[PDB]
Amino acid sequence: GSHMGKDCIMHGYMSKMGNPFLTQWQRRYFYLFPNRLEWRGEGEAPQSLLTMEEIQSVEETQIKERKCLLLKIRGGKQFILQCDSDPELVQWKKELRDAYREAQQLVQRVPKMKNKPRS
Repeated sequence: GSHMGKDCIMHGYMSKMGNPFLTQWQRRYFYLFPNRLEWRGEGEAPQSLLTMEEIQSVEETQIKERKCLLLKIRGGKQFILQCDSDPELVQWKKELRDAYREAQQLVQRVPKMKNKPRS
């Protein structure tokens, strides 16, 4: 109620993409918001605006010691998180996890066509 919020939580360079064909990753600039999230960089596109109310579960993978991060969407899509920074992604996740979590717990009380005018 107009007291304290959190706009841009974490921003910077974040590589994410590929899944079925993990041969070459791509570094792109993203922005983890309190609900939204911008994804831009090289190439081009008509739009690149997303939120944080879909992801199914965020986690990181390892390989003998360390691999890369992961970002599975509950929509049916998947993404491979990767960065040169250990914390970066780390922090991204922390803020990300919640981003996806909150969105959930926030979209938890979702009536599947009922309304129920009291009873």
